[PDB]
Amino acid sequence: DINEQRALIKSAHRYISEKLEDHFSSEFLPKALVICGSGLSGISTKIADEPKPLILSYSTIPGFKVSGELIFGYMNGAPVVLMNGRLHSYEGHSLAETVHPIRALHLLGSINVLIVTNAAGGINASFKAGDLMCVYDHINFPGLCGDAYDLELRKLLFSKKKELNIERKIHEGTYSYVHGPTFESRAESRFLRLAGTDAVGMSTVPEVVTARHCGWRVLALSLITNECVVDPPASAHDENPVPIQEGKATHEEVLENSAKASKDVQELIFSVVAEI
Amino acid sequence: DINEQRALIKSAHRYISEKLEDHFSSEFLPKALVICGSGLSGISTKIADEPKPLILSYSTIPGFKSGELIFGYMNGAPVVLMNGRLHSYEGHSLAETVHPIRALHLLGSINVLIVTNAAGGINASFKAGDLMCVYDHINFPGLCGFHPLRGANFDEFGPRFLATSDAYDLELRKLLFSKKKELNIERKIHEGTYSYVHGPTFESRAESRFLRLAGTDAVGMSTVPEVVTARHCGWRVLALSLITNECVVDPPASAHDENPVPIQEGKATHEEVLENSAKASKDVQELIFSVVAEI
Amino acid sequence: DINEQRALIKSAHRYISEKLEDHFSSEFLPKALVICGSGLSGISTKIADEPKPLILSYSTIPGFKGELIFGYMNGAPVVLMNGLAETVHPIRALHLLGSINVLIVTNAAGGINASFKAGDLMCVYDHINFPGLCGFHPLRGANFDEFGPRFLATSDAYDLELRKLLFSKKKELNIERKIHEGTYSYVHGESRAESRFLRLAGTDAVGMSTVPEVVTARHCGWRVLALSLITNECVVDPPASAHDEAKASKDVQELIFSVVAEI
Ligand code: HPA
Ligand code: HPA
Repeated sequence: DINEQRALIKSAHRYISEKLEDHFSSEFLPKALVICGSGLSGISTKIADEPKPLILSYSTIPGFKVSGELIFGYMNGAPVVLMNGRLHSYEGHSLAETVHPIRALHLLGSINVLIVTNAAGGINASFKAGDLMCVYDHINFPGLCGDAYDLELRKLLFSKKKELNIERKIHEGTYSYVHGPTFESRAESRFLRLAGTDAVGMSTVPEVVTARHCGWRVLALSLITNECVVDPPASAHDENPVPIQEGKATHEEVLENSAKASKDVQELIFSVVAEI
Repeated sequence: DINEQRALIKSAHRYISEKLEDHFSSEFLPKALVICGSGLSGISTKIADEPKPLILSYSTIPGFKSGELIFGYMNGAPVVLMNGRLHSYEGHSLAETVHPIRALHLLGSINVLIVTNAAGGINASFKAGDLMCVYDHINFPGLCGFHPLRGANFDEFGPRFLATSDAYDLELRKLLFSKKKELNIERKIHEGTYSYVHGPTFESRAESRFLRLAGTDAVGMSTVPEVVTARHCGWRVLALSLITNECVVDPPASAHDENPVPIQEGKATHEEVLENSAKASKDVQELIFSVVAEI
Repeated sequence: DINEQRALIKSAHRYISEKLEDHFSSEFLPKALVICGSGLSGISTKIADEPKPLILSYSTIPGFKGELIFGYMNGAPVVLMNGLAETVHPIRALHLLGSINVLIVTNAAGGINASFKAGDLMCVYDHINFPGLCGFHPLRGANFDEFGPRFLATSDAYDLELRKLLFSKKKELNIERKIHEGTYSYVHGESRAESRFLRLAGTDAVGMSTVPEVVTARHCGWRVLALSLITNECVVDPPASAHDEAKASKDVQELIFSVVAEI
């Protein structure tokens, strides 16, 4: 509640460390935490089968909530943690419950980089569904009412795009974190554009802030899954109106476009973790 | 927490359903819920006298909370009147504010929400006494965590992720202007963006200026949480704002101005809001009375 | 809940009023409450030694969470509080004395206007209550009707005459430190894009204080004079692209010292 949180963090670390003590023949000290958001659902298959990876369900780790698992293993030669299943503020969870896995994993003392992906709506007018955005700055709107993105890791991400011959666009710009769970209205998207937003999403920024608070480097990659509707709605005086449902955002579209970009995103992250 | 507003919603649904069952000879399936905000306090007198309308006090409905539900026929159509609404600046949560919408949704007949409210004019072309038909909104508190859908999703009502670019039905807005011409109403009816702020303070000049550049046409203290909840239930929405005052947006008098305009000039007041809402009430009454017959 | 909040306000005033009676020979009716922000707490040295000032720790005042200083400075009786319903409970408690008419609040603020430098002063003549627009508001809940209105205007929050007074006192005191007139944006919890957004919204200085106290004082009918100390210029320019190769406290002290004598 006030200090039970710290005991909960210590308790979860005791569990994870003791499980890493039984599973791995040698000391497993992960250097990267990969929050497998959109586009990273299948990167767990890129974990090496040997040494056999350790899979911890959230139900057994103290403090970890559900409504999820931790994967400890080697990817591209480097030891990493993948957390499949993330908590969101719009689901009712508190900010502490959302970033509790990061604070527990930080007690291992070996992780020094957070790599996180998420879906995002395109606010920048030149953005198209299917593009990626490397985040170099953010606006925390919920934090407003109650850099941080490592330059070398961003340089590294673009070098791996060239090395892998990935044709997919990867922009640079600002990511606005909003609470959700509603998609933005037309006037809200226009406001976000005026505020300097390039893409908008409802996750990631709280984990980034906690990761920076723990001294970790951060690399954040947004998947532009849709282009936010910005045009004013059809006037009642228009005899030939554009239907107000045309181009509406949809979770099915977010899911489909996340999966379409997953092969490129997983290849980029797999190449990056070898040089963390 | 999801399991106990579900229990509260279903409990409130039966209490309304059972007393709709005893009161009306023919079963009462209302087409619309009319939130009687500013300009609609008197529309209860437009309810047809037969069949006998049913009035349910909030104090006797589980989960609810001045305040009553009026079940009757208006211009031939069965409706529910929300006479008295909960505001968030009074300390109530958003879940308590929109709980009547979810409970009334279980009647399975309502597919349109008609809601009015008072609003300060941010658009410079707006005058006190004008009306604004809402076709878009800015939910700035929702962007920052003050959202009526926060928490576990009511999967039986709507999707976890809800679009709002289609929030304000076009056919209902055209029907509203069609009734303005039919009734020969000369009052101005604009079409613009409504911004929901928490209150209970009136906006400072810098807050009104910020809302203006953000794209606001009129700023109010209610409605948007109910519109979002109704849209989550799949309802069509017709929102109508009453421009009760013109927001002070010019920067305040500077200390080095030797011909300063008094900073207290044109300040907003609750009495001006009340009196302008009353003056426009007859027009708003007539408009909603005609619209309900064609929803 | 308001019933218990009302009793705690009365208890705090009943304690404060009783202590003023025992301490001061002549009855003490303070005319201004001066809130001393961080780094600007040394203003307590500007209170006259005679009559003897009264210092009440917050821990001794019922309902409070720092110290309250009751004394005379420049001949005027004032209250100094050295250091959301909790934050403004002291304002409503002190209002029950029936004498305070002015709130003078000072704070440290980050510079959003590009023309500001660290060390500059800014006289607040407008604010943006971001938390209040979203739900974190000092007046949320049942209204204190005995204190003020359910709906309060904020377009007349920063008294013009009190601002004209401050500027007059700077010329008199030959203070050369620049004093700007601008908007203070209140944020509860910045990035370059966040600082850029504030500038686009009309922010001249940003911080996490002042505004809730200003609203509560305005709800009580007080006049408000707000002064900000620019401690740093918030960076606004975007970060590098992956493709490229303390003396002001005495100045504030002199200003408040000269202002309180002619409020
Ligand atoms: O349009 C959007 N809005 C908010 N969050 C999102 N996440 C993916 N797309 C979107
Ligand atoms: O100026 C206003 N601001 C906010 N809400 C309002 N409701 C009526 N007028 C106003």
